[PDB]
Parts: sequence; C-alpha cells; structure tokens
Amino acid sequence: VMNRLILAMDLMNRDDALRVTGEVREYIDTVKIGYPLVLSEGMDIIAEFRKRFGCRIIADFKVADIPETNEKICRATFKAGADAIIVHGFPGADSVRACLNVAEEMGREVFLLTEMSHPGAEMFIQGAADEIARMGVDLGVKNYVGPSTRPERLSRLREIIGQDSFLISPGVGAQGGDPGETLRFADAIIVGRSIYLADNPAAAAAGIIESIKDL
Amino acid sequence: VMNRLILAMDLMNRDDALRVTGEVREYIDTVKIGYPLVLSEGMDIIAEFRKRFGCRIIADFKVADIPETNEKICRATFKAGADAIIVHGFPGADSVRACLNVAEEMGREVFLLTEMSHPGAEMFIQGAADEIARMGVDLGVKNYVGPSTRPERLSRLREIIGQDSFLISPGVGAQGGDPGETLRFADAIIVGRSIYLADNPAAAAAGIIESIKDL
Ligand SMILES: *c1cc(=O)[nH]c(=O)n1[C@@H]1O[C@H](COP(=O)(O)O)[C@@H](O)[C@H]1O
Ligand SMILES: *c1cc(=O)[nH]c(=O)n1[C@@H]1O[C@H](COP(=O)(O)O)[C@@H](O)[C@H]1O
Repeated sequence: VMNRLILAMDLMNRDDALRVTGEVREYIDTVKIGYPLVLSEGMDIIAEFRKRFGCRIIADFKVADIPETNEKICRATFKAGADAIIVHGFPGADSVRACLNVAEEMGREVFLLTEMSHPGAEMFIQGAADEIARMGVDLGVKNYVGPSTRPERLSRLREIIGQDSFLISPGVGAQGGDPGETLRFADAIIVGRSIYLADNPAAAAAGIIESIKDL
Repeated sequence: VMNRLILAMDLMNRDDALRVTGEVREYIDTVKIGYPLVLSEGMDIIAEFRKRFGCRIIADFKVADIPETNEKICRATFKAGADAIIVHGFPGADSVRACLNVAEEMGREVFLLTEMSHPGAEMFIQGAADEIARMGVDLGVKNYVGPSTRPERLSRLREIIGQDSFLISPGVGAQGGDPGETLRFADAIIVGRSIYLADNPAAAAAGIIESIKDL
C-alpha cells in the first residue's frame, strides 16, 4: 500500500468523505470503506470512490453471519466494485470459507480479522485469536487484520501467519496505537479519525508518513 | 410477534422481496431485513417495507465492530426506520453498550446474538455463549437471539436470561431446526429460505403456523 497507510473513511456524508479522501490522495493508494459511509450513502459510493480516486477499496464489513448469508454479502460487495472484504473469523471456518469461495469466483480478496483493537476484544476474542489465525492459515487465507493497540498480540499473530502473509492493523491514533511500533509487525496501518477529524487531513496524513519513512 | 413467526427476507432484489413479503403478510407482523437485501437495494428499503406492510422491522446487521463504529451503524439504521437491530455479543461489553446507548437515545431496541446456528458456531462462539448471555443480562439487555439448531443450548440460554426476556431464534427449516421444539424455549422463530424459496411462500408460512398453533 502506498506509504503503508490505509485511510479508514468513516465520515457519513458523501461530500465530506469525498473532500477528505481527495485531500489525502497523494499520500495513499488504498481506502477502507465501511458501513458508516455505505449505509448512509449507498453501495454505489464504492464504485464512485474507486473511479474518482483510482484507489484500491477494502470493504470493511466485518462479515459475521452464517455461510449462506456471508456468500450473499460478499457477492454484493464485489459486484459493487470492492477489491477486498474484511471478514470475522470468530464465527468459524465454514463462514470464512464461504467468503473465500466467492472471492475466488470473482477474482478478489478476503482479509481475516483475528483480534480486534478495542478494549472489549479482551473479553472473548483475544482468547480465541491465536486459534482464529491458525484456522486462517489452514484455510489458505493470506490477508489478515490484527490490533495496533496490542503490539505483543500483533507480534504473536505475525508469528502464526508467517512473513509472506499480508497484515493490516487498525487502532492507530485515536485508539492509542503508534504507527512506527505497529509497522514493526504489520505491513500497513489503518488510520481513520486521526486523519478525517483533523483540521487539516493532508497535514495529518503527511505527519504520519514522515514518522514512518524514518523506519 | 404475530403467530410467533418472523420472516427473514434475504432475497436480493426489491421486486421479489416485495412480492414474497406481501404474499405472507397475513401470517406475520415482523420482518427481519439484513445485508443481502439492504446492500442490493439500499437502506431506503427498510422504510418502504415498514410503510407498505405496516410491519415491525428488525435490521439483522450482526453488528460486530468497535464502539464508535457500532454507534454510527446503529444511528444510521434507526434513522432508516428500523425498530430494532441485532448485535453480536462476542466483541465484548463496550461494543454492545454503544448499541444500547443509541437505542436508548432513539427509542429503539437491541437484540443480542449469543450463539449462532450454523456448524462453525461450535468452534469459538459456543464456548463463550453462556458468558455472552450473562454479559447481556448484566448490561440490561432484554432481547436475545439463540440457535434453533441446538435446543439444548437454547434451553441453557433461556435459563440465563430468564422468562421475562424476549428470545428469537433462527435456523428453523433450511438449517434443520424444528418450529415446535424451538418454541419450547424461544418466543418467536425466524424463518427465511423455507418460506422465501418455496414454490408457494404463503402455503409454506401457513404450514409452519399450523404446527405452531397446535402447540
Ligand atoms: C475494525 C476492527 C478492529 O479491530 N478495530 C477497528 O478500529 N476497526 C475499524 O477500523 C477503523 C479504525 O479507525 P480509527 O480508530 O482510526 O478512527 C474503523 O473503521 C473501525 O470500525
Ligand atoms: C443469523 C445468526 C444465526 O445464528 N443464524 C442465522 O441464520 N442468522 C440469519 O438468520 C436467517 C436464517 O434464515 P434461513 O436459514 O431460515 O434461511 C438469515 O438471515 C441468517 O443470515
């Protein structure tokens, strides 16, 4: 990813989302779009962004349903133009395999979310996260998501998935995570609020990048 | 709910979804709409359904994000007219509380999904489900979702949440669950494919009700 930085575009109205993404485009090549924006402006916003910015789009839908419904969600998401979709591994292997089958059919990618970055992740997800990561490896998953807020857990996740797997990580900035430390284990960092709520989003992105390039 | 039956309307195009829902309307008073229909036709479909059928609408979005994003998803969903939203409990208590706070602000309801109905639920969710249900009780959750495919687990969930809590249950029909046995513990059953893929959806719904009324 350009500059190893992925923008989490979670503003909820089209005009502000387009403005901020355009302001930081020279510093990124990948935008993560989720439900806050899609449920407010429609799935057509994915194709609009992909075209307008010529960026790769990751649909962060944290898919967490039964196999049959996960297939339908993945199919609609790829039909809308997304390059990849983020899927929860907590619901099990069949649910993840349903997503992988659709990505294979459509020439796209699945990112497996192992451990989440917020405090509540410690209650149930953290204890199952190493096993969720191993399950991903056993299913042939090559793209993963792990927590910036717990670099020791990000390290253990990297250990399980190997150096060849691609690992992205949210929780940088607003949630407390550090760009440099996170990039010791992740290939790219996801940043949302630290950039999109900034008085000058481009300056915020530029500052993050400067603290990175020094790695 | 009318006849203790909730329709899971997971068809992906508006015309077929409207046709089937209209054909079975005399047998239900609540429609569960999820991402297969919303991501294909837009969030406006919720208000259209609520108005056209005068039914209560549960948005089955299996919300599974961090607190801040969960708040945004719930706000967009209630703004769209949904009466309730289904939320995963596995991300932890703060993620669930974020949904409860928005529901309180907007005069709506949250349903907490404890254990899922598909096979993969046995891998990680089942082992945490009793605790997820207890967490719900501690947070003051009054509406829950549990699996028709495992009535012994549905019984244990009912035991934890008490008789005053409202419990709905998917996995009836296509996934193997039985209407009557599930209703021994759940207040209402959720049915999707057994009705919407039937040659005559009204006859399928009527047949299910026949079993129910006999209880
Ligand atoms: C998903 C999973 C996870 O573990 N942590 C997260 O924060 N997310 C999503 O990533 C974005 C973080 O953005 P920000 O905290 O930098 O504003 C956001 O889209 C969240 O839903
Ligand atoms: C959600 C959670 C769960 O544990 N099980 C489920 O099946 N779901 C959703 O409920 C519907 C079941 O429909 P059907 O199997 O009768 O067709 C569906 O919307 C699924 O996503």
